Amino acid sequence: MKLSDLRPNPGANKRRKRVGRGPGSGHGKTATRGHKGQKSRSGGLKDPRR
Amino acid sequence: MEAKAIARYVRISPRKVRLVVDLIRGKSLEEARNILRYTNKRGAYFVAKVLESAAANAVNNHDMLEDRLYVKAAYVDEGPALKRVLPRARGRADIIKKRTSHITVILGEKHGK
Amino acid sequence: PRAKTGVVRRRKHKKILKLAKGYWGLRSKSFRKARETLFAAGNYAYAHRKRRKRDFRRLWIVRINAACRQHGLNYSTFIHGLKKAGIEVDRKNLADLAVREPQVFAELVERAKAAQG
Amino acid sequence: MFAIVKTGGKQYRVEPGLKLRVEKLDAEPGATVELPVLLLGGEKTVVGTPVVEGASVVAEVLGHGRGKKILVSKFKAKVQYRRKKGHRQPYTELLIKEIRG
Amino acid sequence: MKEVAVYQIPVLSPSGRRELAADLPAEINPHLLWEVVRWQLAKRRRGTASTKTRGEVAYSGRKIWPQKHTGRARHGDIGAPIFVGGGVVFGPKPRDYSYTLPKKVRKKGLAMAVADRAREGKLLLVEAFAGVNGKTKEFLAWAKEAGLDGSESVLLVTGNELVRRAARNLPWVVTLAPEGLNVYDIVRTERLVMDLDAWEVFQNRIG
RNA sequence: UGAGGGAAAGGUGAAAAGAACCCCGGGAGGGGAGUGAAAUAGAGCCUGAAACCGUGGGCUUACAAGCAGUCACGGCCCCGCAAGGGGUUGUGGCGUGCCUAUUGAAGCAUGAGCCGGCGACUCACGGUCGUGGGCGAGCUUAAGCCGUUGAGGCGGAGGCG
RNA sequence: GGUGGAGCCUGGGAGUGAGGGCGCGAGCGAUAACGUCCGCGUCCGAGCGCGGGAACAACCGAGACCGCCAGCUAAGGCCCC
RNA sequence: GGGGAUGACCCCAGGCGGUAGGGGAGCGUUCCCGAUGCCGAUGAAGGCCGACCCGCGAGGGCGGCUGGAGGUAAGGGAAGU
Ligand SMILES: [Mg+2]
Ligand SMILES: [Mg+2]
Ligand SMILES: [Mg+2]
Ligand SMILES: [Mg+2]
Ligand SMILES: [Mg+2]
Ligand SMILES: [Mg+2]
Ligand SMILES: [Mg+2]
Ligand SMILES: [Mg+2]
Ligand SMILES: [Mg+2]
Ligand SMILES: [Mg+2]
Ligand SMILES: [Mg+2]
Ligand SMILES: [Mg+2]
Ligand SMILES: [Mg+2]
Ligand SMILES: [Mg+2]
Ligand SMILES: [Mg+2]
Ligand SMILES: [Mg+2]
Ligand SMILES: [Mg+2]
Ligand SMILES: [Mg+2]
Ligand SMILES: [Mg+2]
Ligand SMILES: [Mg+2]
Ligand SMILES: [Mg+2]
Ligand SMILES: [Mg+2]
Ligand SMILES: [Mg+2]
Ligand SMILES: [Mg+2]
Ligand SMILES: [Mg+2]
Ligand SMILES: [Mg+2]
Ligand SMILES: [Mg+2]
Ligand SMILES: [Mg+2]
Ligand SMILES: [Mg+2]
Ligand SMILES: [Mg+2]
Ligand SMILES: [Mg+2]
Ligand SMILES: [Mg+2]
Ligand SMILES: [Mg+2]
Ligand SMILES: [Mg+2]
Ligand SMILES: [Mg+2]
Ligand SMILES: [Mg+2]
Ligand SMILES: [Mg+2]
Ligand SMILES: [Mg+2]
Ligand SMILES: [Mg+2]
Ligand SMILES: [Mg+2]
Ligand SMILES: [Mg+2]
Ligand SMILES: [Mg+2]
Ligand SMILES: [Mg+2]
Ligand SMILES: [Mg+2]
Ligand SMILES: [Mg+2]
Ligand SMILES: [Mg+2]
Ligand SMILES: [Mg+2]
Ligand SMILES: [Mg+2]
Ligand SMILES: [Mg+2]
Ligand SMILES: [Mg+2]
Ligand SMILES: [Mg+2]
Ligand SMILES: [Mg+2]
Repeated sequence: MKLSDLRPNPGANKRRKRVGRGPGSGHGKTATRGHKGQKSRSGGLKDPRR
Repeated sequence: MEAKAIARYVRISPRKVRLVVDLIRGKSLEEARNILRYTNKRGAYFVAKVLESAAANAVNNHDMLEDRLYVKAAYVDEGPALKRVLPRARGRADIIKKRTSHITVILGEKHGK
Repeated sequence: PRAKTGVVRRRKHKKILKLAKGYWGLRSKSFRKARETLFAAGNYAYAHRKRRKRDFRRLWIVRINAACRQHGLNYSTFIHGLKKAGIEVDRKNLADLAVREPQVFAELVERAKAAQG
Repeated sequence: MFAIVKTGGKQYRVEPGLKLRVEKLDAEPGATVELPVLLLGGEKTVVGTPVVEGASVVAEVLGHGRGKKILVSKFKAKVQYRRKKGHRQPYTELLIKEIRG
Repeated sequence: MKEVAVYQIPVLSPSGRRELAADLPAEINPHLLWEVVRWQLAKRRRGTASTKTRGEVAYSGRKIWPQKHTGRARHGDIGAPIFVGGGVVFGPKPRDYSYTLPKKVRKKGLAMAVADRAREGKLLLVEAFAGVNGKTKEFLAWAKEAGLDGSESVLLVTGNELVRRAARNLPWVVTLAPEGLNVYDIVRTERLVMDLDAWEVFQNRIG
């Protein structure tokens, strides 16, 4: 109505996915990477499309 | 009332004061005076003087009938340690912790008289 | 908008540390040893909760087999009358008539001994 | 006049005084529901059937209270799996008036 | 969203009921209001949070310990996230938060908050300052007869630089510029007061 | 040597009104008295946690074997009018610390003495996909200009189809 | 026949590419290896959660949502722990 | 799937071990709109407890002691979370 009553549509906020956080209950130590390898180390997977 | 004063900044390690405090508890004031008169340690000079100060505060400021009192609780805490430097070999130094102690003792009445 | 930690990990360590009381030594005072015990205390608290029923049954078989034996029949003879005679009443939770007041449990032995054939 | 009532799978040695807790019934807290199947009459009466077929108890419930909090915790070694789940099992407390029949 | 408006009758002219299809009843939604509120409070941010990362601390790239045969942990310089006086890796940098909403989104927001002030009938359009020469005491002694006691927040917007000047200091009212009208002040307030100049330039803006 | 490296260290009280004075004590240190809303607000003195060191009370341990716990029975003590609850384990039963790396760890593989604090998946410019909106064969602004200095419009060079 | 966390197409998103045990069909080995490498299946990995095998991941049973002082069973046992 | 008062409340059937992962729903911290407002010496943030209440939870309320002046709804956003 005036303010603090207008609100977004409840479908698209997505909560940022906050990937590297607590070990259980979500996504643990490795964020989305493997245990070891090129994709696991920093700045790897050198050139995916080529 | 339970008469104490304090001891603060005594410059002695507490573990070598608990040996001369934990045996004089329960005895009377003159008994602890004569035990700490002849107890050949360094802490006995600092606990004997705080028993003279504590008994002297019990007889004067709180009129507790000095013949009729003994040591109720006597304990010594740890104060701020001095972090000096003791140089060992091969150039590497070790910090040394010359500590200080808090020798407090309250004075208990014998019984309700 | 710097969001430092502050209060939330002190409250989080107080929750585990005050949840873990009555433990030997540093695993009741230190926080890195309190949560290593409460994990095993939770797993033992689950498995022994599963084990309490079976352990009470293993007590109940000893009480029923102990009480029925002097009448002239053991446990395997006793249950065969109950499963066949349609007198499934005892069901091993009723050991307190074999312990408390046996003048009716002896009549249950009288109903069980005639049900062998 | 004791009995052995059966409700929720469990059975109970019941007295005309009172008893312990049972399953969460669909009972109004002021109403009085019947616990149907019993066993083993008190003074000189004994049965040899699963149901007495003639005697039963009618017991008034008190209310759906709040019990203790059983806290379960799944933990697995070197799997990185930590679960902390709370659980409270409901109860209905009820007295006994008499065992008629 | 309503034909009915509230007229002042300053001297002689009676109460009129003006109209346009942006304030005639149609479809409205709060999400398009929220987008202009969030953008309005989003380009408002100056963005001056700045921390030294590892590349520009006032430290030196010198190895404190040798790599092996020492005993302690391996380190490379004082300027790291470890050795806590060093800089944080991903601290905030001064960046621009501006992004342009489409024009039809913006005019369909400004033509919708005023529609929210028209469906309730809370707006009250005037002609000019009906009092004398525009003071604060001489403005409260006109809004009191206009029905504005101060128990609710009012947004007045006019082309006169003297009604704004007299009404600048009251805590219950907020005053603006006629071409400086936005959505968010109408969002903060709940009663819109303007003239035929702010309404006129408002309808030149709303196509 | 030098080029150079490079710290930690804020908080009494509204007002020092910073404890006159008596006593013990060489002094330090206090005990009283007094000022003070508060003196565990006493001079590196606001709040003052945890590790750590003690003192006093309840329980239990000198014939019992364990990653130290969980469950059960009982005894003792303390709350509550009672129902019930809280601390302890004498015994029984069951039980191979956490994480990493691994085909595989309680591992006689690595890291951790304990506590408190710092810290690790963002951002600029773009591409792809999905989602919430606006418009629709159209959509759309950049640089810059005009406005109070927390207010917006102007501005089709341009881009996609 | 088969409505099932069955399938088929498109798009987004990872991880894996050191495996191992067991039974069978095999090669090398010495018809030796808890040895190496394939295939057919299972299990562990990822079910070091449970019962038995004294203890033990792959030998057997069984696929743990939680709770109860309820029963029936699978493998294995019924002299006592 | 149904009663479809569309019930976002109850019935029926099936399912609910799990690493690397994929997805969904929430809690807490700093600051901001709400805020020229509200709470606060009859006591705010913080510290020590609770055998109290709610929640499958990160936790949130309420009661007691200390403390002496700040904290901030509901509905949302930006992260040095
Ligand atoms: Mg990889
Ligand atoms: Mg790793
Ligand atoms: Mg690898
Ligand atoms: Mg690198
Ligand atoms: Mg000092
Ligand atoms: Mg030298
Ligand atoms: Mg079972
Ligand atoms: Mg284990
Ligand atoms: Mg594993
Ligand atoms: Mg260099
Ligand atoms: Mg550098
Ligand atoms: Mg070392
Ligand atoms: Mg710095
Ligand atoms: Mg005074
Ligand atoms: Mg003082
Ligand atoms: Mg004083
Ligand atoms: Mg102190
Ligand atoms: Mg000091
Ligand atoms: Mg202050
Ligand atoms: Mg202090
Ligand atoms: Mg002691
Ligand atoms: Mg012996
Ligand atoms: Mg003994
Ligand atoms: Mg034990
Ligand atoms: Mg970890
Ligand atoms: Mg692995
Ligand atoms: Mg080790
Ligand atoms: Mg070892
Ligand atoms: Mg290694
Ligand atoms: Mg080591
Ligand atoms: Mg599948
Ligand atoms: Mg490979
Ligand atoms: Mg390979
Ligand atoms: Mg292979
Ligand atoms: Mg092999
Ligand atoms: Mg072989
Ligand atoms: Mg499997
Ligand atoms: Mg094992
Ligand atoms: Mg076994
Ligand atoms: Mg197994
Ligand atoms: Mg299952
Ligand atoms: Mg059987
Ligand atoms: Mg149902
Ligand atoms: Mg079923
Ligand atoms: Mg699951
Ligand atoms: Mg995962
Ligand atoms: Mg801050
Ligand atoms: Mg007030
Ligand atoms: Mg108070
Ligand atoms: Mg704060
Ligand atoms: Mg205090
Ligand atoms: Mg951070």
